[PDB]
Amino acid sequence: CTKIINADSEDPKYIINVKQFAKFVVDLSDQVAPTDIEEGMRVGVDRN
Amino acid sequence: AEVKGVCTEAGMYALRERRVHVTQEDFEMAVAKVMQK
Amino acid sequence: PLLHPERFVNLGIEPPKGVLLFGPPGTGKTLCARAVANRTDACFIRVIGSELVQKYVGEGARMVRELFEMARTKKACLIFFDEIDAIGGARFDDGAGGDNEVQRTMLELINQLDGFDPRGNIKVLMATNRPDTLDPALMRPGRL
Amino acid sequence: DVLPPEADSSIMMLTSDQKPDVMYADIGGMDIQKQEVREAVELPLTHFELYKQIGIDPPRGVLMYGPPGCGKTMLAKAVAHHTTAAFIRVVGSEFVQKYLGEGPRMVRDVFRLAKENAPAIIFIDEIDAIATKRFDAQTGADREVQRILLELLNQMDGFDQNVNVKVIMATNRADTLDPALLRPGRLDRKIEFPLPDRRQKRLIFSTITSKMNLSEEVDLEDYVARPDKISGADINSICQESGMLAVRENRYIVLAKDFEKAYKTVIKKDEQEHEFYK
Amino acid sequence: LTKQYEKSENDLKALQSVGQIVGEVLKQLTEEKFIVKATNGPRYVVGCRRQLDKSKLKPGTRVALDMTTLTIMRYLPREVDPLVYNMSHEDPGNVSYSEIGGLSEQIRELREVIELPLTNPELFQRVGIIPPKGCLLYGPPGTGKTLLARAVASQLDCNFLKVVSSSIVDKYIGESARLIREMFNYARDHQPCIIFMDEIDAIGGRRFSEGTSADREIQRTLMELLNQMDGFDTLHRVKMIMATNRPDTLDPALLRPGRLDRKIHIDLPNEQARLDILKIHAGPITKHGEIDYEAIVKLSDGFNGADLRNVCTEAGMFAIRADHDFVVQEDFMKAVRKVADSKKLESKLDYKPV
Amino acid sequence: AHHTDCTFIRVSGSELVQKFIGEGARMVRELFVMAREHAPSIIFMDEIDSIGSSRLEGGSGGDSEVQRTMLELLNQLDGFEATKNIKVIMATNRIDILDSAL
Amino acid sequence: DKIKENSEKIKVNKTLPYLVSNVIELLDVDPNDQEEDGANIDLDSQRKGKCAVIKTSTRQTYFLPVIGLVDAEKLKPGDLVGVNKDSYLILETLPTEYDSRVKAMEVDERPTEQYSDIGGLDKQIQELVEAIVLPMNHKEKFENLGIQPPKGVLMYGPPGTGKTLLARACAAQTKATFLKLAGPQLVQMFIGDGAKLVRDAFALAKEKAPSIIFIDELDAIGTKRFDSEKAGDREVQRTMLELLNQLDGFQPNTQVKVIAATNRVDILDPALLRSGRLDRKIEFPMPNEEARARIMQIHSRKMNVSPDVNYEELARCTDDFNGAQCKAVCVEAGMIALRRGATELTHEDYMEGILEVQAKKKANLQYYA
Ligand SMILES: Nc1ncnc2c1ncn2[C@@H]1O[C@H](COP(=O)(O)OP(=O)(O)OP(=O)(O)O)[C@@H](O)[C@H]1O
Ligand SMILES: Nc1ncnc2c1ncn2[C@@H]1O[C@H](COP(=O)(O)OP(=O)(O)OP(=O)(O)O)[C@@H](O)[C@H]1O
Ligand SMILES: Nc1ncnc2c1ncn2[C@@H]1O[C@H](COP(=O)(O)OP(=O)(O)OP(=O)(O)O)[C@@H](O)[C@H]1O
Ligand SMILES: Nc1ncnc2c1ncn2[C@@H]1O[C@H](COP(=O)(O)OP(=O)(O)O)[C@@H](O)[C@H]1O
Repeated sequence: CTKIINADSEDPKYIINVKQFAKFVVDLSDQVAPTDIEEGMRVGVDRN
Repeated sequence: AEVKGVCTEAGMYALRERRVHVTQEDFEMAVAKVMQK
Repeated sequence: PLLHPERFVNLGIEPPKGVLLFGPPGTGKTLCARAVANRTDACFIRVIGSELVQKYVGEGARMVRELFEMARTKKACLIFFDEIDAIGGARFDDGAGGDNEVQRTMLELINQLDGFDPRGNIKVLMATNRPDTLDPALMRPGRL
Repeated sequence: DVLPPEADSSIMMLTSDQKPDVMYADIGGMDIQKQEVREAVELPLTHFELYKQIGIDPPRGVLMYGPPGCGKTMLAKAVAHHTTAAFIRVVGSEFVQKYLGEGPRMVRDVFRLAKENAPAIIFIDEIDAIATKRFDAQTGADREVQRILLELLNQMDGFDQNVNVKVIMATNRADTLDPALLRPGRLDRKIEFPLPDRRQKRLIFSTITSKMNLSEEVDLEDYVARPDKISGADINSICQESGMLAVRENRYIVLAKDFEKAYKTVIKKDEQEHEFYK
Repeated sequence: LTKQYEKSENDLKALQSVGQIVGEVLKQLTEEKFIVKATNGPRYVVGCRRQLDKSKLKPGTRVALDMTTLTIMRYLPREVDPLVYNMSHEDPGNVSYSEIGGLSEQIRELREVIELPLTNPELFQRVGIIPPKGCLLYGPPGTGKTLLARAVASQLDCNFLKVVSSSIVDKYIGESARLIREMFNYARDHQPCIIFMDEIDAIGGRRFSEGTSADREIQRTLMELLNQMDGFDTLHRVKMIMATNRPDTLDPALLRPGRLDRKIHIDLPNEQARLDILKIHAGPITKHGEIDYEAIVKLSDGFNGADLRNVCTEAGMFAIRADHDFVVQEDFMKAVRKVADSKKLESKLDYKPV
Repeated sequence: AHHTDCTFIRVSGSELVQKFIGEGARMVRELFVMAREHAPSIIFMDEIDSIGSSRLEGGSGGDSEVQRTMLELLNQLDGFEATKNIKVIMATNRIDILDSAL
Repeated sequence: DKIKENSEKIKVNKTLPYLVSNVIELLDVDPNDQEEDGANIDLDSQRKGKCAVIKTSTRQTYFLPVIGLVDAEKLKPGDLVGVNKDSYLILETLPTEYDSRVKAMEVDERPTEQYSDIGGLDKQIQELVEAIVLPMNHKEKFENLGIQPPKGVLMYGPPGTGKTLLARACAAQTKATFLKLAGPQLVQMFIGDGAKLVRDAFALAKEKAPSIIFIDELDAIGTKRFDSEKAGDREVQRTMLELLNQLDGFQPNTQVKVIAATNRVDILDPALLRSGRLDRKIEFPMPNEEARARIMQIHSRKMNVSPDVNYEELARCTDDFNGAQCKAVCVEAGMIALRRGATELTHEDYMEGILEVQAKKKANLQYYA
């Protein structure tokens, strides 16, 4: 699990932090559409 | 509690006299200095 | 309003989203609260009146924040408060070194209750035995 | 591999260019405590057997205190210049970092550094940040503060009763401390640095006024007459302000009106009483 | 082709570069063994290249390291800690001492503490007296203590530093005194520096006794600043300026001379002092040439040095009403009575000096 | 202690023991064990226990694993002795902070 | 084709999972004496360009000689860059992100309230438009006279008179980035975190250059500072002293306009009544006669009203009321018609609403007159 902070435009490109590990910039997988992916809610992230 | 400090600083004043003695005047100055504080 | 949103639409009025209960002790305020929570057709959320008084500074405002956000997430919940004197009704300043943190909690409640995009389709129930040492901001209608 | 006995300490010694150039004779009117701190540091290096044949149990530490500005830091600054043994100075509130146990870890690094280097003098100014009696308030931060004291109190007991690592530390308020710090087996010797008197005011005034001009029309004992509760630092502020006043008039010679304006500038905020009470 | 080709080959060149680890050197073990500490954690022993001038690699310096082999690469200057960067080269330009008026006595007393010992250091030596270190400003609000600091800031611009005195605290048990470490170490590196500590009463204050563990960290930030003021290592060409509204609540160890040599008092302006303040503020006003400032200054007693700026602002507001463009003296008399109406719900300041 | 023909045991036990937080919970254990196994003796203990705890306000506050120490001492002070061979003497100052009513 | 293959190889390396980090400062490395051939190194003396030092999100500060696919002149210390995961080389420059509490208070719903619904106070709405709306719309009108824009407005009074209407009115009209801030939101858990909060709050107002920040219930944080004890007041006074310096003093700003409101003013510190903090002091008295008849006319616009009611009689009978209480008369009157089922109202519907609003207890006052 991770927390999202900021979303970019057109391309998703989400800024994210885990809890205390580090902060990253990531993408969403093909399993879920980019609609219920708004800022300020916890999202699960593949460990690899 | 101050009596212990009287004996240690009496030993201090005896040590400043460069003697193994602990004289009466050491105790007089001991009482005076400890009482002062 | 929670079961017939038809009369008020055609008559064009608004319901009083805040109602205060008061009287002598042991008269039925608790029974009226349980009776409201009986057939509510909705989500009911109870509040212990002294739960918000906490040791660290500013955390009671966080409870009020999370409480009203949980209220906004679902549709048409009902807030119940009991023993509102613990949350705070006085505004003392006579050498104001006494209670100030619980005044801050009351102020964050007082702000989240009304003004600048209000809450929506939620209702507030309050109950106390001494409704004379209360804040005049609380007794102002639009909240009570 | 085995390193040389001090490799990582993350704290260095007083080097050779860090001597703060304060002479012993620069200090005026402290001979009741200059002589006391001289015999409490370098004298028991040689004469250690005299304690055992009399029974004083020779001290390890000495704690200075007084009103803020009676000459506490300068005496420790003075003995840094005229020592032949090594000297180590540490900030009293530098082992408060935001990790788990780096506080007790670097405290152990100090006393390991002090033991193996030389019979050195460890000076830790302002221990009020750490040496509070207090209580175990469960907040998440006080337990590291208490265990720093527990690490400090454990390491001040059992060296060998022979190693000449002398400890010196100083506060301004020696009241909000744990009583075990003022207990035997630890820092025992007590010195107070009070406000000066008429004779010590003369000695401080003569030493400070020995480097600028002071044309002979300036009386010096007349400013000594008014008591005014004058600390050690107020004498230096009087001489600076009188000098700066003469600087402002493009003058290299200090006059009697310069000392009067300095006296009004430094100390005037005392006249606050009503007449009818007496 | 065009520059799209030359930008691409430099783009592909740059990707083959790798990072380097930043660390500090503890001591020199042998001529080829060096013990270093990576700042994130663990320490190591490393070696130099061959030609890094190993006399320069002194204990305490900062140096870069390779990733895989972990060897010494290149020495670097001391860190700057970019919180300190945000308070160093951030002040916009200001006009000189002409705008501040009525404080010409307090202007010159600050000039003799700051500008004179660095511009003319010989004259203090000739007498033979160390110049004063720092000064303290205090008084009722709105008389221009911060504006006085802006006047000194845009005067030579030596190394001016602006402390907010509320970002000194943080969420951890450390990092508050540690920022003050890097600030004065930045002050030691650039020798003619000026520290400005506005609103000291947040970080400062008195000494408590078993108040709260929260107050223990605020105190631990406090007497550390006492320690780095004079302490063991004395300062050179470093002057600190600090201002507040309540001088009575400060610590006596903070207010002792040596750390604050001269206390400068700024008071409510007098009749002629309010007059030329009004002359400065009514400068760029397209007034009709009938304005008499003497009657305006008569019905303003106990005003600050800033309510007169509000008086000049409010007169244009009445000019904005019916867009009269030119400002008439009747609007000055009307706006004065409006401001003095508002100046009845905030008073009784009169704090004790020092 | 000398005139009653018993050995004298002095307990320093102020704060060096409690550095390993729960060592006090064993400090009152093993000490009493030696005072039960050595001889007819007395135990001397200072003000510090009152410094260690007052009551169970730290039971809802944290106990810092010291009041529990007091609690541990409490049961081992109660136990089953009826003199036997172990007795205790309390020396203290400022008696009105601890919980002597229980 | 040849250049586009190199363009294809660049976008291959920057995949997507970039670690983010902070730039500590920018350096520049001079060459050395003589670099030996056969042992020379490119990432050394032979680099006259720029360089940077980067602290990663894992609290490990690294170094890079080549800045990479970013222009060096755009980068400033304190920024956020999207470095790689293996080479740890700078790839992208991101927009700066803020605290999560700061990211929630932007006025996005855009409420709609006209000025005609606050009938009764037209004197106060005249200057409130004057101190706000004119600077971001007519810069040239103020500049032709050339004095200063206003800085801050304090609105206060008894709590029923109506002040949050004017705050909601200005968010309805102006197209500027209205920003909403509460009183007790600034009081936080640990030490710090309020100084960081206000500084982040003003920073968000900086980029959105026409902006209004609104602070409600200022008597929460901003109480009278005195000699006291504990840590509850000292943290609030720490955040208040942060607020005063960031509002006026060092680094003055025109682009941020602050609006404050309260219900008492005796508690506020006199340093809030200084130069640029609070420029105008605005009263809000209780409605007298015609304001009360104006209030009931506004609120009963939606309701079906029988057209034989005269509001002057209601306004005469209703005494020591406010805007909210006269609002509660109209809602209560409309229900009384619903209790008996009548659609249009009457006069006696209003009077029974009046008797309910006054909340008179059981009296037994039958020994009078
Ligand atoms: N009208 C009623 N009909 C039936 N039972 C009643 C009625 N009024 C009160 N009671 C009984 O009174 C009991 C105790 O009163 P209750 O719990 O309602 O207190 P309350 O009025 O909320 O007062 P307080 O909060 O001041 O203690 C209830 O358990 C209920 O059975
Ligand atoms: N005996 C003395 N003669 C001359 N100047 C003195 C004397 N004692 C102190 N001073 C002055 O005191 C200052 C040195 O610091 P100070 O003695 O006030 O430190 P301190 O006593 O440790 O104080 P604090 O606890 O406030 O830090 C200098 O300004 C110095 O001139
Ligand atoms: N003069 C007025 N005319 C019409 N409605 C008014 C008036 N004054 C207040 N209201 C009503 O008051 C309600 C909003 O509360 P109000 O503006 O009175 O609170 P406030 O004084 O800003 O805040 P607080 O309760 O914190 O003191 C709205 O329903 C609005 O219709
Ligand atoms: N002597 C003065 N002459 C002209 N304007 C002044 C003077 N003193 C203060 N001001 C006005 O006051 C403002 C500065 O206020 P501030 O810095 O808050 O004062 P302080 O910090 O002393 O309270 C400036 O905008 C300036 O217009």
